[PDB]
Amino acid sequence: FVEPKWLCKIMAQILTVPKNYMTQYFKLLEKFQIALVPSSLSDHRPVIELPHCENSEIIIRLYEMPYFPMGFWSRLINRLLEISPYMLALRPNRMYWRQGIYLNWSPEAYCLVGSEVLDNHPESFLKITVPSCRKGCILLGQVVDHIDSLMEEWFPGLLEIDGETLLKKWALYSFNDGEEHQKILLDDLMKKAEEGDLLVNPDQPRLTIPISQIAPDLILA
Amino acid sequence: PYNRMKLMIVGNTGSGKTTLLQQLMKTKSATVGIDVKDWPIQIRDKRKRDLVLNVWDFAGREEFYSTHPHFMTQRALYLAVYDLSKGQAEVDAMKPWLFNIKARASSSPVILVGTHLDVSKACMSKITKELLNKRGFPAIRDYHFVNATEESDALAKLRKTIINESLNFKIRDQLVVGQLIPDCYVELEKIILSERKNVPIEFPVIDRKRLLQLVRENQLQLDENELPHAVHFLNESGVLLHFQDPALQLSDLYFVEPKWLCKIMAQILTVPKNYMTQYFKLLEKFQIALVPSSLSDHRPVIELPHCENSEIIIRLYEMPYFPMGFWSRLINRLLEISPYMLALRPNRMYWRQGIYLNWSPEAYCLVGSEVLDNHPESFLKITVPSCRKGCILLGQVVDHIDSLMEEWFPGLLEIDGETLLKKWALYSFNDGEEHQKILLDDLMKKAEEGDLLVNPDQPRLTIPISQIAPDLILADLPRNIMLNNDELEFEQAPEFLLGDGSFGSVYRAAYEGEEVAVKIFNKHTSLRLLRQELVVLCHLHHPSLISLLAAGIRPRMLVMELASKGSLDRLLQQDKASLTRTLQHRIALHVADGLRYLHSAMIIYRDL
Ligand SMILES: Nc1nc2c(ncn2[C@@H]2O[C@H](COP(=O)(O)OP(=O)(O)O)[C@@H](O)[C@H]2O)c(=O)[nH]1
Repeated sequence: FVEPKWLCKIMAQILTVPKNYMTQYFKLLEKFQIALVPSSLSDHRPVIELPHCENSEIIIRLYEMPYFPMGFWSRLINRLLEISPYMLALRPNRMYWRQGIYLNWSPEAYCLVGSEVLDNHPESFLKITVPSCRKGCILLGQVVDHIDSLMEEWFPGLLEIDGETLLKKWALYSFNDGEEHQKILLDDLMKKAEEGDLLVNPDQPRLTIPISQIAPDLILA
Repeated sequence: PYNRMKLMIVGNTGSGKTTLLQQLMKTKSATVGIDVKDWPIQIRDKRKRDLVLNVWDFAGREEFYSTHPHFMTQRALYLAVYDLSKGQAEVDAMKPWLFNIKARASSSPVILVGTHLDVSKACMSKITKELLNKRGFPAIRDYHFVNATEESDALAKLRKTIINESLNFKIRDQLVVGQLIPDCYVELEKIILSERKNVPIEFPVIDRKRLLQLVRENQLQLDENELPHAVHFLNESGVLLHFQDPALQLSDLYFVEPKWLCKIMAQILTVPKNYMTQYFKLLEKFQIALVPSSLSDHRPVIELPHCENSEIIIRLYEMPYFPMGFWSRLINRLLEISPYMLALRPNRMYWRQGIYLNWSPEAYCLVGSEVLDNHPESFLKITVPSCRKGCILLGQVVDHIDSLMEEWFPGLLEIDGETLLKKWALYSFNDGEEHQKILLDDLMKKAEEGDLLVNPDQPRLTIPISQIAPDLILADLPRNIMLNNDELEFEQAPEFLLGDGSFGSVYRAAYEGEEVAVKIFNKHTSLRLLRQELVVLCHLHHPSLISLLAAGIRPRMLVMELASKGSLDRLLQQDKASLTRTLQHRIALHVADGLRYLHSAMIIYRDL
């Protein structure tokens, strides 16, 4: 491509609305993240009543950052496009919006990525919900690796240590027996440094939770 | 004589309703709720029949549309105001309202009223007299071009027409305006009207005990067993509202002054610490609770697991418009009450016009509005996988939808016959690879039950009717219950091989090498009730309960295991000596075991 302003203008033409190169046109349209148009996806979360409540049957992980990068969600949706299967096949149900994917195989083999806003926090979050079973653990591993790879490949400045690091990966655990709520949030690096043992324990050490059912990507589960 | 009838003032937003009403009653701000009132008409003719219309100024704004079909009854006259100013398009903008009057109250008059005559376009009578007269619409009986904000000869003629057209109602020659009632009913109505004044304004509700104290405190001779009939009749006339249903905890509270209830209920759609739980219960009864309205109206992208026309089952439902609160009641009805198995909670992705329950990649169910090209009508496409679990879901959904239509919107099924509701079934002779599913009306396929296949002009191709409409052929149930007509030796009706007790049409025959009793369901009735019976009896499976061997479509019959000695009634009436003490105890034990199993599954056998 010589005279690049023509390529860029032509590519941005369809976002406001050579018969030989039609297939190449579409290929580089996907390379620009235009193809299903990832932009103009109604921006409105549709109500989703998940099958599993109870804090001891789901695994949550957040991803905090001051804002979502420009083309963040588009590249992520494109990257997560059926490239994260529970098994090693079956195509899962998918309910996309502008900031989520929600692949769903079964009531115990689902995966919901999607922006979630919290009270008294101007920052942005990327809550990931996943069932606590084996198939759930597989999905969580793939998704975290995919997200981390994308960050390291496209947005390196969000990981450069100065050190708040501008990107703090949380892990929501609940010592509260699963019945009660308000999941205590623990920075991931601190839990990584807690690999010396195989359990997490509060001020009252009669309670305990295995780090597998909190962050099964660290312990090889 | 009961001189009282409901006047309902329908219309679109912004179009003059409360101002027309203020000038109709000579009683010299957006409506919230339905704003009930009542004006008495002292007719000065020789027949001085002093009648009292109670008006219902329906709110035009869309967010309230979920609660309106609860307050549309048959014994009522309708107005329909439509703002002449934006002529030639405001008439085509009120066809949804008229279609809804047609669905709910199919035999009630409608008096079209055109406001805003001061500004401008009076040739809107052309489209009113051509397209709006008889083509699926609720029998319009007058049309006026009136002004508001001032009384004149226009409003005078309009008021006299409302009066006249009211008195000559005559549903099947009944003359609603002058029927007879027990005197105790009108006495009860007068004491309620007096109680309207002596009650706290912050809470006008009255207690059933307070009502009992009131009816006793005066000479009203209404017995305790008579009160339900009386209070329900006053409900129909729009004096007081009440809900005798025991599913709610409201039957002790009798809503007097209904305009307060309606306004309070519609309060939350724009945004007494004891009755909070009852408040929420009747909030769901009005379809307000998760608020089914304001659900973003935008279908979210859904990439289903299964493409290929030979692996999914589609059914449409065509109608000119969706009724007012249609999708709300449907979502509420489909709320986890249709499980694939007989347990597991499924994934759900609601929007304003869909549900999409989803268990597994082969056990999903997607209901939702789907619009087609070159078709101004509305559709209700249902997608479902072709497997067994899919078939179960499709049966439940169709039965739920059909029940809702017959219960709430009867006018959408009344045969004249286009019927205003044409259920399609999308089949594809094209081997599944190719596309453009040929659509076949369901009644025609029902008439094609003589065979068990569908065949095109080129009969080398064929498709079994199971993989098209598994609710007609008995395949939606679990456990294939086909009859295998070869084994049967049934004799149609010789006045012989009869069950002997004439309980139904049950005969006697031999099937699978054993004697069996065959109940012949075949009659003028449809296959709904047959499916209802078949489901209940297909998964109970207890030794005390009678077990079903098979069922069959041609002709409609169901094959039950034969009881050798017949009913217990005949045995005790004619063979009393045969009952030993041990035998009596065994009969009692078996019946008790049946009741125990039935109550385990939360079923009440009632009459035993
Ligand atoms: N000038 C004029 N204004 C009218 C006429 N009919 C209605 N309006 C206007 O309509 C408004 C009333 O709207 P309203 O019926 O209360 O809305 P609704 O409660 O949603 O039905 C008033 O502000 C009137 O000015 C008319 O014939 N002439």
